[PDB]
Amino acid sequence: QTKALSKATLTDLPERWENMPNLEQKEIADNLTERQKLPWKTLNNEEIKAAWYISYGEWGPRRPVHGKGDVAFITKGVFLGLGISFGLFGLVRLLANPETPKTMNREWQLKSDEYLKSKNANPWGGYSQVQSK
Amino acid sequence: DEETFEEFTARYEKEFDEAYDLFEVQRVLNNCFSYDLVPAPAVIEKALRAARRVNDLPTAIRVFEALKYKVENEDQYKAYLDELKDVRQELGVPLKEELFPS
Amino acid sequence: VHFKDGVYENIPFKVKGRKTPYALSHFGFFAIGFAVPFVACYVQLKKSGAF
Amino acid sequence: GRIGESWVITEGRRLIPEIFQWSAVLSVCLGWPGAVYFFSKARKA
Amino acid sequence: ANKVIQLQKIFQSSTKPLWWRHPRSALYLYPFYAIFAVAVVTPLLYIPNAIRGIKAKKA
Amino acid sequence: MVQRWLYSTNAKDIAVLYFMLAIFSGMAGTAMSLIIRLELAAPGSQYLHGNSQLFNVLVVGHAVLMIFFLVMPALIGGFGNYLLPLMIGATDTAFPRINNIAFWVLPMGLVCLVTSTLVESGAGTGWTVYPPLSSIQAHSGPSVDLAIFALHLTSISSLLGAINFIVTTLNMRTNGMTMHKLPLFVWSIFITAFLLLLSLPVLSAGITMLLLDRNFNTSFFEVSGGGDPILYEHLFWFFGHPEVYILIIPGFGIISHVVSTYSKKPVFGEISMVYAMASIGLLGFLVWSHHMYIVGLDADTRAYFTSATMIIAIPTGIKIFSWLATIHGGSIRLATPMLYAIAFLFLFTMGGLTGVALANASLDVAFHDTYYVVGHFHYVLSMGAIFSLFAGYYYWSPQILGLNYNEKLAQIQFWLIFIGANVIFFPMHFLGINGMPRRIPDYPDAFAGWNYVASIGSFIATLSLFLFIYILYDQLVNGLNNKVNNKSVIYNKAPDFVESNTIFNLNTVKSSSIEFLLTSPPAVHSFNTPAVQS
Ligand code: HEA
Ligand code: HEA
Ligand SMILES: [Ca+2]
Ligand SMILES: [Cu+2]
Repeated sequence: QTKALSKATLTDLPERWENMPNLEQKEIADNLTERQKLPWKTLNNEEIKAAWYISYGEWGPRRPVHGKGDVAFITKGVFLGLGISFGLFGLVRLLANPETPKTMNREWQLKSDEYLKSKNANPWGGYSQVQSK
Repeated sequence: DEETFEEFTARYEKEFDEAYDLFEVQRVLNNCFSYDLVPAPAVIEKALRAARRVNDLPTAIRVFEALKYKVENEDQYKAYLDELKDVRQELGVPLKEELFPS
Repeated sequence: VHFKDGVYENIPFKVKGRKTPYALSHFGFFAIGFAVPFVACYVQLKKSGAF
Repeated sequence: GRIGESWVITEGRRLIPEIFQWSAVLSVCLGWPGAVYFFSKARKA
Repeated sequence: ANKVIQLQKIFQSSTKPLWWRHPRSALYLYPFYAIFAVAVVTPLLYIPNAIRGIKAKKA
Repeated sequence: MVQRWLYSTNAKDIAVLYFMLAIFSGMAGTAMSLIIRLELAAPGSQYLHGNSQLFNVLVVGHAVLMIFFLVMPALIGGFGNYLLPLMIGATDTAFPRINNIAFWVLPMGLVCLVTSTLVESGAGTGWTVYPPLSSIQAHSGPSVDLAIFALHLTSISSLLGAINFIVTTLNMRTNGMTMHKLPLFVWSIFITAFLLLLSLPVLSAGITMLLLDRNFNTSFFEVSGGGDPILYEHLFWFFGHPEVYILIIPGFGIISHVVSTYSKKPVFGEISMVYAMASIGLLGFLVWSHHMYIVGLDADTRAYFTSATMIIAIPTGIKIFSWLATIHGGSIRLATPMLYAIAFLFLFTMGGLTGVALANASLDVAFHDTYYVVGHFHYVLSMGAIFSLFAGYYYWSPQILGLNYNEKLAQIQFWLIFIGANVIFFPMHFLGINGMPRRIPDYPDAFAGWNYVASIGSFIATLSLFLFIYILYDQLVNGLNNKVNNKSVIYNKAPDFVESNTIFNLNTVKSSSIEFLLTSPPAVHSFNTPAVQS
């Protein structure tokens, strides 16, 4: 015999349900449980949206594992982490025995590759030992 | 070894009638939908009668979302919704689609 | 049962009741472990001589 | 019965893009040093 | 001489720790802590002589 | 306070002491690995002014500090002594003073190792401390003694803890837990306690033999006198392959829990998987000479030890097929331990495929002592055991320490380590198939290509560890507030499709084990009355 609720405390419940002072969450769940005992053609479709949302809405324990708008956050976190890893690597490379070994230039490596073709290196794969400026 | 579809639908038809609270019908529905095969119409109609008996309209909304995810087509879904339209006009339960249109 | 249960009372270090900041002894306990091999390198590099 | 539409043409309409998405994820997963070789000086870039 | 009941009495009738409950558990454990103190600190006083290479002289 | 952390007998205090020692020595080992990869960045002497001996002492400090001081005291020490008695409902372990000395022997092993690194040079030998390099004529000074003593101490620790484990799992089960109905992590600690007790004493025999041969003028391995340095390789590797299976059986026990609780369906065929675990445990004792394919054996030892090392592939195969079976057809909740678990099984099958490629003695003559092997085991150690460690921490520490972590921070930590460690350990197969040897501080300059990318990957991995340690700080000072906001995840399992968000609040956890139904951070005496079970 419990009649329907006010309009202006249930209009658009699934968006203000979490900014809710938490006492009235209880005194809006219980009267919906009370109103469900009627024949189901009695109920206006404003509460059937509200009764579905308190049970099956994406709130509380049905919150997603990550919200809408944080896969962007962790993609940006991954990419900034790669960037600062590259940067600290390139910084600490600037303190490491400041001379290069004499082989690592094109004034050594094409003499090496001429020596490999001089002694007939691999015909199938490459022998060209060039990797430096 | 294991169980025929017809005996399965004779088992859950009894198990939905043997419910007493909202934990139990929400348990028996979860147990009958987490099988390989989608349940027969006579099983989910006992499920709709059970969810009517325990005064919960949200699970009677959820039965159709559950079958819609369970079937492989939407022609099977329209077949289901004409197989049980008159029970959806006897109980008057709404589907999630026309109550939440996109 | 003589041992006080709590949330921060399953650890052998204080966090809350503290004069120093906690992050000091946190990152200190972990940075001493990170600086174990650098001290190892310093002592061996001076022992053979180059650093 | 075979209600309406056939069983792996609905599964075909499902998993045709999964083939290409799998090929993308494995071609990135295993073929990432190919870009290092492309931008390398072993190509004498 | 079958002292087990007289010792069960005082080993349950005390809230001193178990390595103190006996009467003569001073004569063991006062020398033992001194021997332990002179036993663990003396290896590690020799470690800066060991890291820098000074051996112990035969004199 | 001294009675609870220095005289302690409760299992949880000893377990978190194990854990903090493990993370201390783990970053102390990855600092060595960072110095190694910085020395291996470009050819020539880069940071270490020559001094190849120091490169060897850093390599073996990395190896010992990562195996005997992080993975073991973090898996069988920490997770073992914590979650064995709570998941079997035991009120403590049997033999608790054994557990306390099994912890406190380990800092003394750490002290012996780092004083070994500071006297003459350190053990410059290999983590396999193979003679006659490790004896007096090639390694003078007291360093290799102190390394052998460190390994003696961890032998004592994880033998006494294994005895403690086996009697408290054979004697302290609850009222309904028979042997078939154990959780799949206690079966893992059961089997590694077996392999520990059956594998540690041949190692202890071998290394005190080496200690006597260095220090007491004996001859077991000196060929000048009649010994053989291949008796040592047998005595080492008969321990050494059971060691690399006890480094991953508790990882299997962790991953089987993680995939079950995030698929929300039980593990497909649970006792075929305990049979698979026991089969890997037995058959790991019959394969030890696959590290010895090159030393000059028979033809048919290398025919037997190639078939027996590939019948290992079948129970591991059905474990991985069973994992993918129980992940097929579930509701996958993509949380941080689930990400770690699926990356575990993908990268572990990659390491297993390259391990079966190594397992052929016909082919291992093209791959022994090359970087193919170091790719094989850094795909199943840093991707098997370490990924299981991260999954276990991110899966159990909201229960244990009671404070949640920032979840999106945990997912960038996961993706950073999964990118960067794949980036370091993938070109090692390329260098090894091109012929790059192991344990060298300086390579030929045609190997300079794929070493730069690997040192970059190590920098990504070390910064992932720095992000993880900031996650630990944020958990330990803001985890109470990580409850009140939603920078975390609170409920391990989502509600099912038809139960709703009050029924789930009356049934807030749906677990197959006791460990989550306990009080967060649990009581000092859990289970005074015993946990009944059907
Ligand atoms: C546990 C085993 C383990 C792990 C994880 C690693 C990880 C790494 N290792 Fe390796 N390594 C070995 C065991 C391991 N290693 C062994 C046994 C050898 C053979 C030695 C020999 O040949 O004599 C070896 C040799 C070896 C080589 C071959 C060089 C040589 O043979 O001389 C290299 C070069 O790249 C290397 C570097 C690295 C790097 C950069 C990492 C990076 O992955 C480091 C980054 C890792 C992390 C960031 C892990 C997270 C840190 C934690 C502390 C976990 C915390 C989590 C919890 C507490 C839950 N180590
Ligand atoms: C976590 C530790 C760990 C694990 C689990 C393994 C697992 C395996 N390992 Fe390995 N290994 C090491 C740690 C480990 N290893 C270490 C530390 C070294 C170097 C030691 C040193 O320093 O010298 C080493 C080196 C090593 C060698 C010695 C070669 C050499 O040193 O030169 C061999 C030889 O047989 C080997 C093979 C295997 C095989 C066949 C497996 C198998 O268990 C893998 C099984 C998994 C699969 C096979 C994939 C999954 C299965 C399927 C998808 C089903 C179908 C698959 C098939 C039919 C193949 N590895
Ligand atoms: Ca170098
Ligand atoms: Cu092995």
